[PDB]
Amino acid sequence: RSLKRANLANTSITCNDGSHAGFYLRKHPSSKKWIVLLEGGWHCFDVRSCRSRWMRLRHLMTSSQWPETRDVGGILSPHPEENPYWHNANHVLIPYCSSDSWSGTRTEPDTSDRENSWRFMGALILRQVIAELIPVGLGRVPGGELMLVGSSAGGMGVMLNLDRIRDFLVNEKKLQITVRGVSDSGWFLDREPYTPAAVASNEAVRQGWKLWQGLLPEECTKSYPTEPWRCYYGYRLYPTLKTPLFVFQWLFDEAQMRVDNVGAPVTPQQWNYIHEMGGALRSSLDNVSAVFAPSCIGHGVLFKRDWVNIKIDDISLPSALRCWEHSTRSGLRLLERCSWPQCNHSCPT
Amino acid sequence: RSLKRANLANTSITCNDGSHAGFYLRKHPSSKKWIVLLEGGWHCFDVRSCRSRWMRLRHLMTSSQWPETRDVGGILSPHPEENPYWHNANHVLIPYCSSDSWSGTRTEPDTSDRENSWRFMGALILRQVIAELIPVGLGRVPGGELMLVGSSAGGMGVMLNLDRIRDFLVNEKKLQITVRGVSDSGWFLDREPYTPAAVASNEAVRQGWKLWQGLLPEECTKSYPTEPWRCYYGYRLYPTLKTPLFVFQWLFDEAQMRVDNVGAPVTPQQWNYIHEMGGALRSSLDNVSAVFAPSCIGHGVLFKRDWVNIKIDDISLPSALRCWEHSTRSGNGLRLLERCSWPQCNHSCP
Ligand SMILES: *[C@@H]1O[C@H](CO)[C@@H](O)[C@H](O)[C@H]1NC(C)=O
Ligand SMILES: *[C@@H]1O[C@H](CO)[C@@H](O)[C@H](O)[C@H]1NC(C)=O
Repeated sequence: RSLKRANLANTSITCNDGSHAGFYLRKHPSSKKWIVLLEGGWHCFDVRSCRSRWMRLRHLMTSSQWPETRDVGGILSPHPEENPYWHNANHVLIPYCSSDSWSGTRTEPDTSDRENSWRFMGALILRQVIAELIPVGLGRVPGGELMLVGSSAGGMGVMLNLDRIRDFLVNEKKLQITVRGVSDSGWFLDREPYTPAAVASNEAVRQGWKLWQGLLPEECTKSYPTEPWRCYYGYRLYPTLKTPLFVFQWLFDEAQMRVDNVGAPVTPQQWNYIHEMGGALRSSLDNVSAVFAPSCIGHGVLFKRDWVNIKIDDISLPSALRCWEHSTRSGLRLLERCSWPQCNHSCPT
Repeated sequence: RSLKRANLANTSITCNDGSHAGFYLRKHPSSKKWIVLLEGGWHCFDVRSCRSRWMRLRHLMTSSQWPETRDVGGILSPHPEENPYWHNANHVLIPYCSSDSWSGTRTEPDTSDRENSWRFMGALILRQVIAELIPVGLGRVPGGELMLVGSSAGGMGVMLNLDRIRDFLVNEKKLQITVRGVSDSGWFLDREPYTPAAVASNEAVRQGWKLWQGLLPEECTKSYPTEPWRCYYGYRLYPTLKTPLFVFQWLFDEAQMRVDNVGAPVTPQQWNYIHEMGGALRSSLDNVSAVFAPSCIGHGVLFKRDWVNIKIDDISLPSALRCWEHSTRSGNGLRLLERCSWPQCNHSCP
């Protein structure tokens, strides 16, 4: 049966347009394990991008179109064939309606522009959802677990908020619970674009950070006192992250191709750029302890039925995630050993 | 379909009585992975014990009672529910008919006594089976794998022979194959018994070594040149073992209780001895990289249907073995020892 819509008790926590935020829940009768998944879908960082987003992707800026139930595959599927190790866990979906990579703390619209009217509350939404799971069972029985997982902007969202959420549950609330995070397709790089963009990658990030009042991890901003927004990049944040984080990243990630302004690749120049992009991604993952990085073009995987089919060295993604789970109960570096696009026989399409 | 009996091409490789050795096979049409399971069943170490074994356990000294097929559960089951990760591998069973912990090389009876007719060829049987799997497909396609696994005396057999077999396949034959070992209930301790035994452990061990002409790994025997038979103990051999080895051991192992001469426990004194034996086993596993050691009374696990049900920290044995397999895929770990210390404190004990 489906994930059912739920409300937040604090009605001041809202989506971009002021509609109330919320989540979807499928409670399991006896599990003490919880999978909380953050949806993604880019972001907006100024008046023009946010107007375009409202016109083209309205459902990401409001809860007014949310249905009463949702069905999500992959790691939130209740079917053992599709979700071999977490089918019988408590499942939570948090829709993305804040356009701020789950970092925003801006309760009222920016004073700078009285014409920029959007609320950016992503960080406060996540914190409120985790708070509302507690009276519904999260951490109630000692020995329980929380895996906080996210795709795309949700993957960033996990990285940004993981240590805070862990500290809230374990230190503030005194729960006897193991917390871990998974970032799927949220590991982005700032690098020279294929051709010059309308605005520098880093310039959009800085503007967003200001507009959203982005809440960034304290340990990471200490390393970047003059440019704290560098902490939106996973490879910059990772060295000071204390809580276990599994990283899934397609080596030829389609969102990174859009960031790098490659275009739909139809020339050898574009393809060579993509080949090199893959190598840069691979290098950027050098210090990650638990990584699953196939040589395929894609974006997102954790909500997809075919997540069970992607394999590296004949090890499936759910199998790798399960082995990471075992090893962090108090990891595997699976990066493709061939370097070129679609050299993995199990690539989806 | 069952595991089907196969013969060896070399007819000098025999069971204790001189009957021909062999193995059972279930070839999978596609897989490049092989599970090779060594059966156990104690050993005999002198004339008297071998005579008793012939009379009480004859099937362990001969192939004359072997059936044409065998069905073995656990890691050799072809059913996914029973064997979630290896149901679709090639499977091989090597029956135990040499009574020498898979270590013997005595090809000809000790001529000094004509009523001692026994051949002890366990190390030679294993080597030959492996050699004979090559034309059948072992390591034929690059990228394949061998998991050499063993219970009881077979667990010891794996530990004794693993580096040799890996060297044979990878170096001698140049196969592009990843080799790993598993010892189930093969990790024994020489400790003071609950009450003194008629024969003392290290005495039996030394006698068996001589009688079997036991073949021991060189890197271990260097450390014990005066007493190479010390290398029959897992904790002594482990430090110099190069190949990945997963150790399953029940912390209240029944064979250890038999060697320690506790008797069927019906008194607090016996139970307190058993409790401390578990503590000693636990402690002997201190340096082992990949271990699954539940607080349960038992002996053997890999051939059992219920192997899927034993859990430590909610991690099943097959799931731990699979994670070790992933983590050792380059030929280089989860230490799951029970967190409570007392007999049957695990809710999943069989
Ligand atoms: C509700 O949320 C708003 C915005 O985060 C916060 O300012 C306020 O303190 C919260 N109210 C309560 C009662 O927690
Ligand atoms: C067969 O094995 C026997 C006993 O180990 C050995 O002596 C002999 O050389 C072997 N014969 C072969 C390989 O032809």
